[PDB]
Amino acid sequence: ILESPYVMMKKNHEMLEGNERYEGYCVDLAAEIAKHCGFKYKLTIVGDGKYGARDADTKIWNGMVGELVYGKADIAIAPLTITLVREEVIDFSKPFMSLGISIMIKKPQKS
Amino acid sequence: AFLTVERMVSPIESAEDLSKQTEIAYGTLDSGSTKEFFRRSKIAVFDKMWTYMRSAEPSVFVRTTAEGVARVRKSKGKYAYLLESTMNEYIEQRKPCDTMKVGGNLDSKGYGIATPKGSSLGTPVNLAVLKLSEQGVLDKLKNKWWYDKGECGAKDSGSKEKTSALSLSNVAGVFYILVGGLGLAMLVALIEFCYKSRAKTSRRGRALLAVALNLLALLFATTAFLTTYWCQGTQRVPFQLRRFHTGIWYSCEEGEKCRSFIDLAPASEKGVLWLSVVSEVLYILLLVVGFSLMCLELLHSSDGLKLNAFAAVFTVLSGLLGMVAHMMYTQVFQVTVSLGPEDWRPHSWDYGWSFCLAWGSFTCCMAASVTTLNSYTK
Amino acid sequence: KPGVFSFLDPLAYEIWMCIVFAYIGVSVVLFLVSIFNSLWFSLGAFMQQGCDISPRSLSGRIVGGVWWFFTLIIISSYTANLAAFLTVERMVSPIESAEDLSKQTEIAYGTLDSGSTKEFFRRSKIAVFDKMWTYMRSAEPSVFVRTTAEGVARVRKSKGKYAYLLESTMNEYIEQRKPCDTMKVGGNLDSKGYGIATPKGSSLGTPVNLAVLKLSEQGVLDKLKNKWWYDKGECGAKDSGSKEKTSALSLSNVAGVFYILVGGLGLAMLVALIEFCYK
Amino acid sequence: IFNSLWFSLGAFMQQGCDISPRSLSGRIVGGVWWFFTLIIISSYTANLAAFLTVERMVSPIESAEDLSKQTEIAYGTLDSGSTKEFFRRSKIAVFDKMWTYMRSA
Amino acid sequence: LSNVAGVFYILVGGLGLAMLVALIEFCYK
Ligand SMILES: C[C@H]1CC[C@]2(OC1)O[C@H]1[C@H](O)[C@@H]3[C@H]4CC[C@@H]5C[C@H](O[C@H]6O[C@@H](CO)[C@H](O[C@H]7O[C@@H](CO)[C@H](O)[C@@H](O[C@H]8OC[C@H](O)[C@@H](O)[C@@H]8O)[C@@H]7O[C@H]7O[C@@H](CO)[C@H](O)[C@@H](O[C@H]8O[C@@H](CO)[C@H](O)[C@@H](O)[C@@H]8O)[C@@H]7O)[C@@H](O)[C@@H]6O)[C@@H](O)C[C@@]5(C)[C@@H]4CC[C@@]3(C)[C@@H]1[C@@H]2C
Ligand SMILES: O=c1[nH]c2cc(C(F)(F)F)c(N3CCOCC3)cc2n(CP(=O)(O)O)c1=O
Ligand SMILES: O=c1[nH]c2cc(C(F)(F)F)c(N3CCOCC3)cc2n(CP(=O)(O)O)c1=O
Ligand SMILES: O=c1[nH]c2cc(C(F)(F)F)c(N3CCOCC3)cc2n(CP(=O)(O)O)c1=O
Repeated sequence: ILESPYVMMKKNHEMLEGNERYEGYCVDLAAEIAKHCGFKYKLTIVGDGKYGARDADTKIWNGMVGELVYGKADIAIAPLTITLVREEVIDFSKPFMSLGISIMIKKPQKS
Repeated sequence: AFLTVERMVSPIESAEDLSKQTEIAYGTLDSGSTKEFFRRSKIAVFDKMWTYMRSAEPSVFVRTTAEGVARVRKSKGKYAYLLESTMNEYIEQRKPCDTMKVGGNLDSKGYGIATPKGSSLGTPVNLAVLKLSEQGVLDKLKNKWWYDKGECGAKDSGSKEKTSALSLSNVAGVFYILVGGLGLAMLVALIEFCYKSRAKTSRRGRALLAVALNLLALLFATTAFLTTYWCQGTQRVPFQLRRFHTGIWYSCEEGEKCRSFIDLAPASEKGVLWLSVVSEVLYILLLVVGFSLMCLELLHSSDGLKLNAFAAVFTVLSGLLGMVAHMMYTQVFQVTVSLGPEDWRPHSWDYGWSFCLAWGSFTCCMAASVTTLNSYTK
Repeated sequence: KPGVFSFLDPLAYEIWMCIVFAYIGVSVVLFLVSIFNSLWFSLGAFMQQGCDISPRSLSGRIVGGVWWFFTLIIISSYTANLAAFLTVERMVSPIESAEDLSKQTEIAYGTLDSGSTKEFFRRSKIAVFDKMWTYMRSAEPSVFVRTTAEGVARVRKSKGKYAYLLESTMNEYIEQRKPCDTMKVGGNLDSKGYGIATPKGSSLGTPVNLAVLKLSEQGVLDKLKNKWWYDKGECGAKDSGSKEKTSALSLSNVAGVFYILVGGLGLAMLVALIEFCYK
Repeated sequence: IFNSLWFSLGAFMQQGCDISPRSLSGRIVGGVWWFFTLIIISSYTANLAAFLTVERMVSPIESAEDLSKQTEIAYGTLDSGSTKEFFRRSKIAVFDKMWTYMRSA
Repeated sequence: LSNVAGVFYILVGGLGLAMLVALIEFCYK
């Protein structure tokens, strides 16, 4: 999914092609897995813009998980939060980035 | 009392402060796992925060994340926002950089590489995560994509001085009256070098000016006797907008309209207002006593200074009762704002325009006095 | 420990210079009334001690009034700021990040003499962590302690000028244990995770892995973290954070004015003896 | 020695004295001790202001939640009885923390 | 301002009491 600073567009993405058009934190990670596991890769943006939630009515995964479960996608290198119900259908690796809910407030003003 | 309470206030760090305070609001996105987290959490701090946010009117829940960015920025620190810490790093790097991340994480969540279940790639990719995290190349890219991409500093976050002392800029508004009093005095010294150098019209022409300043002192007395509007009384509700333009006695409201609304509550304040009318009338009457004795000087210009010495008594006793009367009304007008003036309170609370004028009536009563005792020296 | 420069706290160092700069700009004006004499008559208008030259009703009365009005403002403001320091008393920590330890050298810092943490700085390629390891391999005497409790006591005995690097969850717990004279500052230097391990290929491995994502989802782990770090913690933080109700003035604060007291006297004794030779 | 003993009281705190050693070394001697004494007294004001405020800042405790909040004033029950048993049994976190304190007291 | 206002009545009241003193001492002379 196009998220800063994980997957971003180039200023000259029209001057680039394919995987070159994309940039960010997860984009450099995609090079390192290819350096580790030896494969060519295709960075694809998710169509619906969803992270891969589950429906409650159809119980159909949308998003990246629906691209992973239904054979549309080969792998995901993306800010995907590891939950219980997501591991029920696919397999995460170990987490590369621990995080949590944080408090954004204003900075103390210089007046 | 200022500098202590200013230093007594601690910035909030933990979310337990948000369960403790209520002045700074706080919210999450209107849909997502983060809002779901407080909805689900059983910890009493997180439950109380969710109890607040479900009772938060107006709604702290924003629709986009950038809406939560701007709503913190526009509310000026009295609205907080809860978001993902790695994104909270990056937005703090993005300019204007007027927000910041405080405290630790509220929970533990992890981004991890996902494969379809049963794929052959899943195991060496999982080993690749434990390789790159071991070598810190992820942290090197975290330094890249948050701090080599960060607009506001990489280490400049630690450049904000923590609890330092009183600023020089606190003492800069008195510098312009310091230097400005010096340059105004240099005009006085150079002209008095020419007043020593260029040299019945002395005692008479200054005494007629003392009569002339009392004539202006009479007119600004009558000017604030009916103020055009004492305050722009604003109750601009985004109901609808309200613009009271209330005089000193008649409370006009404004399409054009005017009413009296004289003599509000309370009764002890009424006896102050009945005493306020006394100091208004004794101000103007002792002017007229001061006019009549100076018209005897006009007959002396056609006793003398002995009655002008008696005339200087009542003109000072005029203006001092005006200094009573100027303090009778505005203290009461401060008292009426403490009542919450029944439907006509100002939010542009600002004295208007004849009260600055009847100020100058008093100094015309006293500038008449300083020159009529100058003629008393002879 | 306060002292000389610490007396000058309630008025800032730029304000100490600008109060003396605008001081001498006033005294040149009163020389035109009667530069050489009015330098002390500006000290007559410094705070108190009403001076003898009175520029009666000319412009020097205005110059003699405004600076006199200016200085009575400050000594009120200096007293009000001093009362703020003498009542609030927020003892701030000196350092937060480990980049400060790459920046300062007065407070030492170390790890255990053997372990992955010492190995981490030995391996790290980040220049801050590399400089810290460059310091610690050059640290004489050795900052590396042999047990973790030795690293606890060496911080406690060195009185703040020795820091120590350890695991943050243990750093929570030792800060809870009395005397509680140590504390944890800053965030983590890296990301490490404790995780439940099974032998490879065991049948239990998958639902146990699902059990971790269940309990972390429900915060029962955090409830036990509240249990085993804060219901087991001896020094309750906000219960211990609100404990200071102390009292009367020190003497090192006044002692910084003694050196400008005696130093102004001995400098004046040079002036009197040479003016006995200028006569 | 004979006169300036009171002119040192002229430079004691206030009351600007009549002998003025105009611009010689006595102007420096008359200035520094005068500068010295205004220090003591401004700090004496701020110390006393730090006294009476904090004296009035301290509220007497009224609830037992204060005893779960403070630790300077100790608190206990009888060594045997239903009252001690009450804190031993109570599930409210304020009363539980008080019992946690008193078993660790 | 009400805190200061209690000192205004002893301000102005000290002035009007003094004006009685000055006029009678003009007759004591
Ligand atoms: C408009 C839409 C709306 C929604 C929708 O309607 C219209 O409904 C959706 C519906 O949901 C459809 C999906 C249903 C689920 C389907 C799953 C299917 O993959 C399945 O079968 C394998 C691929 O065919 C997968 O795994 C393969 O790829 C790797 C995954 O990591 C495996 O590792 C590899 O196994 C090994 O293969 C040999 C080598 O060792 C290695 O290459 C590899 O390690 C497998 O590749 C093949 O492996 C062979 C041996 O296993 C078999 O060919 C078969 O594996 C087993 O497959 C079993 C399936 O019954 C079979 O019984 C068994 O005998 C087979 O051995 C598999 O092909 C396996 O993970 C998975 O289960 C996928 O390709 C298509 C799929 C997503 C479908 C795509 C289209 C949809 C989404 C439909 C469509 C969107
Ligand atoms: O797996 C998930 N990964 C996510 C990753 C990110 C980002 F930070 F951009 F990487 C975000 N954003 C932060 C704020 O909301 C807008 C975008 C949301 C994510 N959500 C949605 P949740 O349900 O609210 O957690 C997921 O589900
Ligand atoms: O898997 C490991 N788990 C560990 C867990 C802990 C503890 F915190 F006690 F749980 C500690 N300590 C840190 C505090 O002082 C006492 C020992 C060391 C650990 N080590 C050794 P490393 O090689 O230095 O990392 C491991 O290897
Ligand atoms: O029924 C009971 N009635 C009680 C009545 C009283 C008194 F106040 F004297 F009336 C007291 N005291 C108060 C303190 O202890 C000494 C005497 C104890 C009582 N107890 C004992 P408990 O188990 O500590 O409650 C009971 O059981």
